[PDB]
Amino acid sequence: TFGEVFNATTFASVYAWNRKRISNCVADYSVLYNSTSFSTFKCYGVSPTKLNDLCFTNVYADSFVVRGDEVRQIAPGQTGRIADYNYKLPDDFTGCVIAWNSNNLDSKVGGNYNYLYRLFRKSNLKPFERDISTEIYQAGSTPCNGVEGFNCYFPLQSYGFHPTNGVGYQPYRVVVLSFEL
Amino acid sequence: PSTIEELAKTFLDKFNQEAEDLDHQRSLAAWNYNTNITKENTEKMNEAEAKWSAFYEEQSKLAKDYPLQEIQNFTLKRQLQALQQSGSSALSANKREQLNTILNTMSTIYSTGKVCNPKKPQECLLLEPGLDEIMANSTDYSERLWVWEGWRSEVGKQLRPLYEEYVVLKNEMARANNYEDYGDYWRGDYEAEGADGYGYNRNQLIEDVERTFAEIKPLYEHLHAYVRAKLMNTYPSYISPTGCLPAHLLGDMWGRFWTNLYSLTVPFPEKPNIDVTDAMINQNWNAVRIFKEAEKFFVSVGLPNMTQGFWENSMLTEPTDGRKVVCHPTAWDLQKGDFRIKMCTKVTMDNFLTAHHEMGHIQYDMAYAMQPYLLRNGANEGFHEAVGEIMSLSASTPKHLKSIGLLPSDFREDNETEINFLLKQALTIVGTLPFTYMLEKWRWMVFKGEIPKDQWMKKWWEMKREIVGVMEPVPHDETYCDPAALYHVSNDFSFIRYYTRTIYQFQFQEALCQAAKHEGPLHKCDISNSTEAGQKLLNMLRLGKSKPWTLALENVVGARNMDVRPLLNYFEPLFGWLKDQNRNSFVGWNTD
Ligand SMILES: *[C@@H]1O[C@H](CO)[C@@H](O[C@@H]2O[C@H](CO)[C@@H](O[C@@H]3O[C@H](CO)[C@@H](O)[C@H](O)[C@@H]3O)[C@H](O)[C@H]2NC(C)=O)[C@H](O)[C@H]1NC(C)=O
Ligand SMILES: *[C@@H]1O[C@H](CO)[C@@H](O[C@@H]2O[C@H](CO)[C@@H](O)[C@H](O)[C@H]2NC(C)=O)[C@H](O)[C@H]1NC(C)=O
Ligand SMILES: *[C@@H]1O[C@H](CO)[C@@H](O[C@@H]2O[C@H](CO)[C@@H](O)[C@H](O)[C@H]2NC(C)=O)[C@H](O)[C@H]1NC(C)=O
Ligand SMILES: *[C@@H]1O[C@H](CO)[C@@H](O)[C@H](O)[C@H]1NC(C)=O
Repeated sequence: TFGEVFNATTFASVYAWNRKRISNCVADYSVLYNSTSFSTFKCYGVSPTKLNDLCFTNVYADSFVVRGDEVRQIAPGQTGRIADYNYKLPDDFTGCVIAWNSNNLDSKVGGNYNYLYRLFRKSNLKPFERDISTEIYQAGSTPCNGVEGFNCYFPLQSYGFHPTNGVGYQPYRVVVLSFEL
Repeated sequence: PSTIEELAKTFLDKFNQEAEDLDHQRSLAAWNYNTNITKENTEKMNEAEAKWSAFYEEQSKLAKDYPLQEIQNFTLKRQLQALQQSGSSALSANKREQLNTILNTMSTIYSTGKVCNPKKPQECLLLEPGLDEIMANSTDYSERLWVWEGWRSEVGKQLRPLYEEYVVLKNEMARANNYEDYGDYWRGDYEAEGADGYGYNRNQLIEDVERTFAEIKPLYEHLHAYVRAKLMNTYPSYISPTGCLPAHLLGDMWGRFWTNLYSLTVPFPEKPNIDVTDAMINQNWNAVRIFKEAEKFFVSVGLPNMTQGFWENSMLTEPTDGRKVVCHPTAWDLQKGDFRIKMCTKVTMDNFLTAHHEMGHIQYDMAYAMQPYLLRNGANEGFHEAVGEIMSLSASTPKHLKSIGLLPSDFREDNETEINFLLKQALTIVGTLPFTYMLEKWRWMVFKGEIPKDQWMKKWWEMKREIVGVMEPVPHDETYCDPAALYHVSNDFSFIRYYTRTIYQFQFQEALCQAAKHEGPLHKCDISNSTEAGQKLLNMLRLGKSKPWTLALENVVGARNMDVRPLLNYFEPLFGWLKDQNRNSFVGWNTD
């Protein structure tokens, strides 16, 4: 039933991480957990085999795309730029994280800057917080009048994705499944 | 209430990201021009450069706005200091324009400056692929001579006025930037701010260069006498056994490299030097195989193998398909983890050897990618080709290439050949050490005001005879400007790298060989298959510019400062032979 989310043509950029919830358990993880393509599949607080036996209170599917290098960030107790300012997962996280190379879809010759990411923030995200404010980041004591200048910077910058990139700087999509007990 | 250091760090983070992105984009833009010279691609490469250039200046000013004295993280401080070096925009805007006009004209002259011999004036060859192809294989003194003064007269008169102004502008800039003079500016590059006994001062560099050259001089002299002697049998009327060497005869337009004197100064012409190109050709090798063998070498010591992106994207051979590209070996870091090499290689032993240093570069590039953009380079200008030459040394070992099927098992190199090769190494390697030190000594002194304009040429050549033991056919007055005739001089390029890089390599190779428990002569060491050296080579490869190159080095070779012992030791075998060959003759120059 959630086949549509994974194979969707375009993904939200990480700071506007997408949240989709599912009401029907018609779909199974048989197709998923037994998938060659998934580059990552760390399930926290659960057994990937055991998933088909159970059903849960709330299912939550957040999708977004990041730098290969940065995929390691999406996991409990992880501190980084993405986990501090983009999509922190709470330690007591019970669920499953999934990710796969998305090179062919999201990077074009001459670049695809359309995916973005949040560079500064006055303090860290709360687990699953979503912050999409575009207000200028006033690092300095001098306040910035809504334009970036000395000591105040726009906080959103765009991933540059080219086919030639290194893998770490190559673009893979991510989907995170959250479970309520 | 966030301190100046704190706030500054935040500045950098924003910089690094903006900078990385733009750098990648230039980079790609430049890569398309190179691999595919097209009017459009030219345009696009210049445009993109222009944005990168513009951006850099803007950010540099802002950097200055953070007070360098306030920073406490030296690792931070170093990126900062590096960024906020003002360009040629820390002075008048009306002066700046003048300077760039001078420069563009010089290169301009130098670029297309053709010379014509009296006889067959209409010949008038070009510097690029004309004279140079002569100076290299011409044994006629008259020919060689005319091709020498002509260039030095022609562009000299034009370049002398330009150069003097050039000097005044640059001193105004250095002084602007709290530097004593342009000289001291260039000596910045070797400055270390680690300040924990690892610090380094632009003054110490001069002392250290001079001292080491002092220790090299014995070697140099004996090489010099030997080479003079053999030349005498060739140019018998012009050389004098108790004197210096006339300049034009050194194979190059300047005596930067006595490489081309090998035919003349080979110690044993009977034993051909070992050329493994026929081995490769007859084994139906290709370019790819060459680079693949390289890769193994690095892997065997412990280094990673090359990225998929590297094989995929890189240009490793001249495009069959009528894409005209300039063809020179290059090792690119395109800053997003995309690393590539652009040598349109051809099948020869030399290319094989080359690819091992070009790949050496790449491995460096890869090693410090975790370091931030500003810190993303080798600890000073020497290291990068100091490390990319060291692989060409292990890779050329007869042991090594026997190992990879370079020749028949138990080749048994004899001492006749072994010395024959060593000498060839010395023409290019030791040849240039004096050349180089004397040149940067002239420039340094000029910039400090130690030489008046009317004494320019007189002091330059006086130094050439004294230190390089080279002399000029005709006297040159102050109309002649000769030092500008060298590319790097007249194209505003620092030049002492060549010296320091050359003392670096061997301290390296000696520490790596000493770590791979190699025994016997240093020049037969081959580090292959040794993880011990690899790991310890890496350990410095990773730092990049992040720690004061003095600490960088001391990790590798156990010494905080240049030492020439490994050079002397590498060449010690040829040394003893040279003293013998010069047992019955005079070693030294007499200045006139
Ligand atoms: C680095 O260590 C490796 C590990 O052995 C060396 O590779 C091996 O080198 C030997 C000597 O050239 C080769 O020996 C031959 O092996 C075949 C069996 O495969 C045997 O029939 C022959 O009589 C001969 O002994 C072997 O091909 C080669 N093996 C591999 C996998 O590379 C390598 O030569 C060492 N290099 C250095 C510089 O120490
Ligand atoms: C080399 O460069 C030329 C021009 O810079 C490239 O030509 C372009 O090719 C694309 C693809 O068909 C066209 O859309 C452009 O209009 C062409 N530009 C011009 C002005 O000719 C060419 O493709 C490049 N060749 C390669 C692949 O190296
Ligand atoms: C460089 O060599 C090593 C050899 O071990 C490669 O590492 C593994 O290679 C196998 C290929 O048979 C892969 O299946 C493994 O996945 C590799 N390791 C890892 C951690 O992925 C390495 O991949 C080689 N170079 C390249 C470009 O793959
Ligand atoms: C996406 O499409 C391909 C082809 O239709 C299919 O193999 C794959 O299973 C689809 N999605 C999922 C979630 O499996």
